[PDB]
Amino acid sequence: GSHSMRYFFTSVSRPGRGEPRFIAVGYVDDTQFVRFDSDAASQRMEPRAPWIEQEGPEYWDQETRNVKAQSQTDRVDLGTLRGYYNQSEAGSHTIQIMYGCDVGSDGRFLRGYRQDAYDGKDYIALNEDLRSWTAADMAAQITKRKWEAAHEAEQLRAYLDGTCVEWLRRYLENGKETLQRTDPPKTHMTHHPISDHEATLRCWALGFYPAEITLTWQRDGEDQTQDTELVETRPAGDGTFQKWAAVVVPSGEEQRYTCHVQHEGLPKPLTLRW
Amino acid sequence: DSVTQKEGLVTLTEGLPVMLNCTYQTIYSNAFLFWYVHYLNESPRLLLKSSTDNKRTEHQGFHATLHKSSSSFHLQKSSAQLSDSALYYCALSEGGNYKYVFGAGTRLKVIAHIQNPDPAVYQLRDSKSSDKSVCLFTDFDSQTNVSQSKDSDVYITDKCVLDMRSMDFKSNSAVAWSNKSDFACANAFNNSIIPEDTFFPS
Amino acid sequence: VTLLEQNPRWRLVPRGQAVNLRCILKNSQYPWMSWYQQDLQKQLQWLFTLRSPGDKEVKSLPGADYLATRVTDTELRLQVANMSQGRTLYCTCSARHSAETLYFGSGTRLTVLDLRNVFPPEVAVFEPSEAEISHTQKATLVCLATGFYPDHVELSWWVNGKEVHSGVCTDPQPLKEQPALNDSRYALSSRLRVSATFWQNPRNHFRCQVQFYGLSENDEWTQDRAKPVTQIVSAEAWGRAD
Amino acid sequence: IQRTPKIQVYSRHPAENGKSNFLNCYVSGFHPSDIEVDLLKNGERIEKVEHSDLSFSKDWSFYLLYYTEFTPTEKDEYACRVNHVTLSQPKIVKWDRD
Amino acid sequence: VVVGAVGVGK
Repeated sequence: GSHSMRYFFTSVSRPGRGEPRFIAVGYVDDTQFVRFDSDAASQRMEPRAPWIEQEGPEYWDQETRNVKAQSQTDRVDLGTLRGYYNQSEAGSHTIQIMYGCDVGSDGRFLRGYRQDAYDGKDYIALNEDLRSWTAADMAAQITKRKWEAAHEAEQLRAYLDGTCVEWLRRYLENGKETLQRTDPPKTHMTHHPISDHEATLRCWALGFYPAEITLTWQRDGEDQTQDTELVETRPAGDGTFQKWAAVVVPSGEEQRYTCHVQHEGLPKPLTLRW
Repeated sequence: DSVTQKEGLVTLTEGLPVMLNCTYQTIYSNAFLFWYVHYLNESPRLLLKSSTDNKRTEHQGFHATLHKSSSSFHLQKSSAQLSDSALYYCALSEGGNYKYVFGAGTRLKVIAHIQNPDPAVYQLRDSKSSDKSVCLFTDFDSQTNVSQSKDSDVYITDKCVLDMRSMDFKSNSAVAWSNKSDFACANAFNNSIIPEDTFFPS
Repeated sequence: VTLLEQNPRWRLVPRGQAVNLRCILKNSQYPWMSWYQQDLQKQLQWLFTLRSPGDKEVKSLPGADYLATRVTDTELRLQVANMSQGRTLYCTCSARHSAETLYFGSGTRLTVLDLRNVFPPEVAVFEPSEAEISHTQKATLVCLATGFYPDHVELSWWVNGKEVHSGVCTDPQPLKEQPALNDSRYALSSRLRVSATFWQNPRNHFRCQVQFYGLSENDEWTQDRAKPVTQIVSAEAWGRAD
Repeated sequence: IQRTPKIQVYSRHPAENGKSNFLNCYVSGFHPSDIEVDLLKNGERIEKVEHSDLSFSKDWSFYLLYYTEFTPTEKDEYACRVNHVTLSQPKIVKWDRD
Repeated sequence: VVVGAVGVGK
């Protein structure tokens, strides 16, 4: 029952049109709570979940400045990778940064992680030990060299078991009412025949939290790893999630197939069938 | 507000311990404080830094310790030396800010302990036209204070301390001159506080 | 030869005019650059911090208007306009945008004046009084440099062709020759004290040097007097046995 | 170096006619990030439509949710119109009360 | 909370 905070950063260029777009979003476990868009009217870091709103103007002042800081070391980097990669200055490009921290059930530091990408390609990532870096090509290999000099490895290690892990706890307490809840998936099955000799069994599940869930279609003990249709768990729009799985079944054998839902908020795996 | 070095100027004899007061005002946890020193004809450079409560930091015989409790970061040195005389700026990073906030500066003017005082006024001649003249008040202890001249056409400088590896005869001196034909070295050092036994040759 | 390179090093500015400064970054891994001002009261103050190419912002403070631009990662420029008060401006970089040691450039001193009042310094060297040498076994040389404007000068002593370190007593501050005007010309004194044995050697050479910071030949001089441009003014004396 | 969006159209709560509800269209797994999505009612472009703040998965692909309040009748069709550089023409996937 | 001091470029 561990918890995590993740900060998602994305920078996309627009040659000529104007300064590139910077969308930064933050996620505590699986709930979004802060937001920053270079294009919104505010020009300031914004709240999204209610329990962070209680923090005062000082929190919004620092947080706006430090995220405006990251926006800028990234405009520069958009162009710098334009150079390293020998790419035209007429094309739009995407840098994606992701980093975050893990705390255990009891508040301890577990692990921290940073991963960066260019145009959807793995670029550099922070290693296991938090003391080394890994470059994906010889172009990022030059960045790896520079960070090894100004010691971005150790001063970022300081952050991931310090400033993040504290404020993660504070985030888990200022909203423990709403971040610690475990909502169980409300399960039911539906049936729609496709032809005479054929029919479809689809096992649905709504309103669960967190999104980790497992729907497994088992025919008399057998996994339909080669016969089942599963969709991406999707957000309902309200802080809970939805996911469904379906299997193609011969018309008249809807009892041989069984569905199993295994979730954190479900006491024991439910096995539902026709 | 923010950073406040209440003492603007500190004057002490060489050999006395040195302390500069610096107080600060933040609303943030991110408290990183700096002492920067800026000598004349140099650039400001870093003297020391810390963000750690009650961690003594030392660098070059100076030290300070951060006390987050009293919003304080006082700069200390065991023994004043002629070489430390400078401007000192204390400054803080509020973490949220991209900028840095400095104080109004504290000037430590270390002066000399004159071992064996011997005040005198001498007259120097011009190496080109002998007529032009200056008066030198030298060999006094650092306690006596210069005065400005009362005449506008008599010019007097402040104290200046000079060193001499020649048996360390370090000593202060100050200069006075005029182009008036009536100025004499006997009356030139007027409004002054010369010791009664101030030497005065013919 | 350093980590930051700032130009121009000094500039006389007539009132209302402009001056452009620029700073060159010498090590790309300290990319956080800033401009700070120092006023005539010796107070330090932050001005701008710009990371990306293309950044422009203006700001007005007492006596000067500012326009800042980061041209690329290593070239930052600064325009000062409509001046009414002298300053020193410093360039800086640091490894992180805050909470790190801030590193200072050599600086650009700006002085506000009317070009027609610039005068180079007159330099005269005074040989020691004999009464001092007789009484104390030492010799104090005096240099008096008089009559100059503005107050940006540098004085040095040279013994047998090398600048000296010991025995130097350069006045802390210039003196106002006409203290009632805020436009008086200035004076600076110095001292050189050496043992009596050293002065009484006519083989020893003493030269008092004043570097003056003035106009450039790219400015024009009109009044009937010599052009007060950047120059050194010297005086000297040789040893005199007995 | 370019990936195509995955589109799902659905309702927030179990669908009941006459009850105000929400229409959701979730587009995930697409690259690069600039994508155009419109929610359609009986072929018409809905005007008041909000979308979530852009984020991405661990495979570096993007994901967005566009939503609007709606009152489902039986005589109403709901659809999603998506155009991307990886998509030749605008692709429309409709809502099934299912 | 976002990282406190953004560092070096790439």
